[PDB]
Amino acid sequence: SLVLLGRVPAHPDSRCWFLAWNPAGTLLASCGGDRRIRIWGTEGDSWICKSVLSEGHQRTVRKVAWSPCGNYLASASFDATTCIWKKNQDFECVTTLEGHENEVKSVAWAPSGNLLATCSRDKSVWVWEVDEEDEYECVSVLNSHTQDVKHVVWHPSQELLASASYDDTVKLYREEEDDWVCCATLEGHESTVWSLAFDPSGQRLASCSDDRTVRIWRQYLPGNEQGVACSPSWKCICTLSGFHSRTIYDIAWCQLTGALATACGDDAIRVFQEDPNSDPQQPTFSLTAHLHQAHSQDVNCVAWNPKEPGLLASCSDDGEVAFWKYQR
Repeated sequence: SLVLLGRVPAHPDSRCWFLAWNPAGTLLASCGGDRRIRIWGTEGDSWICKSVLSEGHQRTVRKVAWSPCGNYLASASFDATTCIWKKNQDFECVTTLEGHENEVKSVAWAPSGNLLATCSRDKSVWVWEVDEEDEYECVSVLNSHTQDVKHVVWHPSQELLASASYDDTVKLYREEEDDWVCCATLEGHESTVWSLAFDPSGQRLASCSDDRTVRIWRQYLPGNEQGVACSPSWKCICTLSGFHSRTIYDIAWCQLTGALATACGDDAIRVFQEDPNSDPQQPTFSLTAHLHQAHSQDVNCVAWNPKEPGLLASCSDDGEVAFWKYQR
């Protein structure tokens, strides 16, 4: 049960590509094909536009991400740059990250606040360090993906980075002896991996794909009771198959409640819950919501509020954002 709380025309006559809540869950950033980033907050009984972020980008803003402190927003653009915006009382464009050869598809901040990752059609993930002066420098280029990189996201607490690619793989990266290495390549999807989400425990990662499945990957540390061989290892422990009629464009795993939402090319939002009597080594999930025509076109993003459990935001190719209350 997913109840509609409100709709806003966030990016009129263009795609709304992505949404991101600030850590406080008080503001929602949206971005899309009109080159603008909009910040949404409640005023009275409605979500309204508090700020419009323009004149940072000359092309589509594909994704946005907030710093763990909530003071900064990053925007990944088809103009091959990522802009950093600082919140002041309004947002100002403070920095432009240049270096990618082609369209930037995603951006994400590490939980330390000291690093961010961007990824690109140029088939790479770049790791950037921010210093005390608010200056940004590329500290590592991660080039092992062989195709267009679609998404980056960091672990909820650790300096562990995940990426998803048109090459059908998910990769994990960490810092080892003063340099960033790919510590896992997760194979199993049969087509493009569009998005990723870590679970509340941080021990698992969900991926979604053009192959119309969600895969659940679990981290196994050396000496695990399950006997997963290590040289941590990641293994697929669940595939949610046969539940999506079209490409799955986005996945969101609620850090508060563990509810797993998906955004699909059939215009529907679905929510799944892990079965609390299932074996955690071979878990099962139940479909708990299936909202047909959630939007009038493809759903590109779902994002759970990090402070209000069950509050879900979604957006669509039709330019709209919707707010929902999930009744479990």
